[PDB]
Amino acid sequence: QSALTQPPSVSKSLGQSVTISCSGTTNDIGAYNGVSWYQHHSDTAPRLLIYEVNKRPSGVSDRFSGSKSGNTASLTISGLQAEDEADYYCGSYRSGSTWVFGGGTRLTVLGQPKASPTVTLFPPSSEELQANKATLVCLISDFYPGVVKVAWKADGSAVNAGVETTTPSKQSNNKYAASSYLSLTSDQWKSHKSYSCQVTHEGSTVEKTVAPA
Amino acid sequence: VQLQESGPGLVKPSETLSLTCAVSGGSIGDDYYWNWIRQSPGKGLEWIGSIYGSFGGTNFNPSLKNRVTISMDTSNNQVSLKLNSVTAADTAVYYCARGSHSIVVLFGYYFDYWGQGVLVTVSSASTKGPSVFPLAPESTAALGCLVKDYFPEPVTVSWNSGSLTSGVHTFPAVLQSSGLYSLSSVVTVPSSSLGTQTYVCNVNHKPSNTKVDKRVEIKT
Repeated sequence: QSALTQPPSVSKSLGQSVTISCSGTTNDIGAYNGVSWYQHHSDTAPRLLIYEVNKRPSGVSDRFSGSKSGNTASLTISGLQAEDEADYYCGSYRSGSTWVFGGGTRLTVLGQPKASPTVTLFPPSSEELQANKATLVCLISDFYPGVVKVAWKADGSAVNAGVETTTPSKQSNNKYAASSYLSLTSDQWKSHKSYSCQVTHEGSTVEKTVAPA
Repeated sequence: VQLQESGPGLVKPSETLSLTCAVSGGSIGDDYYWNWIRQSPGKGLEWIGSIYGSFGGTNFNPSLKNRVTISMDTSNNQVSLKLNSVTAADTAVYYCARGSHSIVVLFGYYFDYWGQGVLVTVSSASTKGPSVFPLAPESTAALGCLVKDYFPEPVTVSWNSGSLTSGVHTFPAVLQSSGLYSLSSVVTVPSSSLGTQTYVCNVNHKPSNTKVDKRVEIKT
């Protein structure tokens, strides 16, 4: 029942140091020196950083250190790198022989260079068109910060439906990716002279166009 | 040294999620906790329970103790999990993880070795294999495969049977209001190699037991 409370999000700049707290109870963090910390990147297994409050496994740099005071534990990360953007979870054994993970803290590393999106737009394949469908695919890559707005146009005019866009997700190079799909019929696709994918990122827009002819 | 989760990636509401954790390079019967932990956006990391290798002692997350079973098969070095009466709230990537420890009543335990995790989607909707379409491709060329309207996740996409890994980028799937997913994988290649190199996306949707190797043509 009782959670280990972490701030959901925390921000600190490159090179700086950050401290992430984890507030537990007298029955876990207060009862044992059994606090551990885990790094979790997108599409990766959670990674043990700290165990028994302040011990590091081999292969975890000394930039990570842990401490506890009363019922609160803390993870400090010094020399913040882009690579450090991830979710960080504390966790502790709990009297009664259960184990509880904190809610996790998403770390954003500030001071990083803006990366404008690479936008690739595909028209429907001829195979899909033979199936009387036309899906336009807008692929958006290598952007940071990971916030975009995707809009579509037909004959230079705003498309109001048929759009489904993904949430930005982290790439292994720490930048973000996203994608957007305009789902039409073949007849609809042929009904306009052109279609556009417009990706807005940090106030600026990259637009790609395809034409049925 | 290694943990490998397996089990049905799609489970219907009210049915039982069952997973197995194949452990390699260490006996399940040794002095370790073997743990099930799940991960979802909505619930972060959640410890589900653990079984202690040396005597079989189990301990469970009190929030779902009422419907969790954990056992081990010393014979084939497997640890298993059953979670029943499952709902969409149990959709998650499920991990097997080893709990190492010193003196537990002083230092608890912690998870040093994890499996890869297995996605389990709890849904009443039917499995659907994807339709795969070429995305035909100026100094560099983007070509790809649209993997359209499948359910559930995941889909894996390699290129040329894995011999092509450089410049490969497989995008997270979109989830449409139809309840169906679409994803795209594209490989960015030198345009000079479009004449010399065949490009095949290898699409694997294990949930529908479907593989598609799609040759990506340069169209006319």
